[PDB]
Amino acid sequence: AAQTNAPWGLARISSTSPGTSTYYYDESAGQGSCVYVIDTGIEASHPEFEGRAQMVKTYYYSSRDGNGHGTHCAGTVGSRTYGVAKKTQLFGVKVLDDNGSGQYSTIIAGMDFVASDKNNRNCPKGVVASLSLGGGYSSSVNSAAARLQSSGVMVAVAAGNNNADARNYSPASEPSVCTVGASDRYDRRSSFSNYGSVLDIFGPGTSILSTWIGGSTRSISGTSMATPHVAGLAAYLMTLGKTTAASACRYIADTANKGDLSNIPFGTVNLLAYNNYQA
Ligand SMILES: [Ca+2]
Ligand SMILES: [Hg+2]
Ligand SMILES: [Hg+2]
Repeated sequence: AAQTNAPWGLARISSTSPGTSTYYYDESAGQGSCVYVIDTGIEASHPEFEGRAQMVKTYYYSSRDGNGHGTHCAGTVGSRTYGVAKKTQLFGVKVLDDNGSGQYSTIIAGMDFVASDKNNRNCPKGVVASLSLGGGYSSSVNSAAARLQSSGVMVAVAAGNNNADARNYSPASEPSVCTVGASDRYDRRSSFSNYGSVLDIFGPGTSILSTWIGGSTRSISGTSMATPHVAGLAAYLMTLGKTTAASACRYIADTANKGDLSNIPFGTVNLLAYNNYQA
């Protein structure tokens, strides 16, 4: 299939070269897989989700996304127009408050929750978890991510927006998970993107158009925007049977666009998510 005039990030992900505008992809579009979006929540009622989204857990008074970025993230994962895996199932887990904040304790609980909950869902093709959040190093937060990963869920997490080494950030510093850095339209590392040996891959994260609360759309930037591209790509490949939850991150890196990025400091991988689609 082909999506003309797609958002830059989607096109990038299906091209060996920057500057294209069509998103090529397999019609299967991730049907059969499930992506948990651990964020501020999801405006499930957004027409872009086509009823493929559901809230399954909140740690606050309401299950609603009063922030928007959670909706944005989910959109990049599997919205009709803005998503990578256009036919995936989305489950929102509200660990962050309407201000976009959350306590380590809550975030951990949210991870333990997905590990369990997945057992009651029908996701024949696999389970993914997308975590566009983080903070200062914590061994417990890291540990929670590792458990989730070991439970059979493909865990994708943002590298952080400090323009620093991701080693001092959690759950970014957890080696067993998939740490995602940001890239811009010109194949440059995103100015704010964290880097370091702990990163596994880069995805598009500068000026990302996607869904927003109130049934609208919005373009924002961050390693937070890149993460969902990877989570989406993972769901997509899983339904294709190319890879499993345990080896997805490595499969993505193996098959990535190599050496295309600029502004990549020595010691950081130079790999860009790539779907390798061939009509
Ligand atoms: Ca890793
Ligand atoms: Hg987000
Ligand atoms: Hg987002």
